[PDB]
Amino acid sequence: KISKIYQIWSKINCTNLIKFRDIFQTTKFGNLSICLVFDYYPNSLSLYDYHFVNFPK
Amino acid sequence: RKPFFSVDTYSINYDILFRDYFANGIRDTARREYKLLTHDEAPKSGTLVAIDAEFVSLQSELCEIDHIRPKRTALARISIIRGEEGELYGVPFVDDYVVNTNHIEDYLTRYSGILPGDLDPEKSTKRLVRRNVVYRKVWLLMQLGCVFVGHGLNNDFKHININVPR
Repeated sequence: KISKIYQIWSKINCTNLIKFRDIFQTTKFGNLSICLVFDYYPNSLSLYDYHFVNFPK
Repeated sequence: RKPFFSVDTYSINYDILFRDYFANGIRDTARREYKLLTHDEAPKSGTLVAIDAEFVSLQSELCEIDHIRPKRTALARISIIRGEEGELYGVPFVDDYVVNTNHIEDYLTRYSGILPGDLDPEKSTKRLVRRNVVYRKVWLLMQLGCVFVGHGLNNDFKHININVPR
């Protein structure tokens, strides 16, 4: 099913859907953790951030 | 152009087999004990003794299979008994727990059932170290022709790092 998810999102291709890069279950935080990666975009906000949560409105 | 030589060509001490030497000194759990060898029961060639070691793992690892180093064990307990028919048939001569310095990850009580008995003031055993004592003991019993019966001994000898022959 991990490979099946790799199929279901490695083929998932759009613009506003930021592209699935890869996933991995590590043991590095102390615990086990299924860490996934995507593409960093600078200065990530919501619209509610862009107006209401964060300055300015 | 010089040749190699063995210690089988030499004359080896054996008396550490015929005595105890342990820096615990508590020596409790005085059961049918790790009874000391004498030279009437001196070891022979072709003879058999039984042996069982209990281990603990001491290593943290990673996922390692996903399409910090992979875990390995160390020794925790050793019980080597006279498998020959006699008055000490099955009576141990080794029941020694490990003088272990650093931290031990797993107690492995589901695999080993240690108390943990590797305490120095709380020995309840001959808490004895391998460094040249009992490793020499097992090595000499390998050397003299004393075969080692028991269960699953192959990977046991691997984790010992002894290479007992066929």
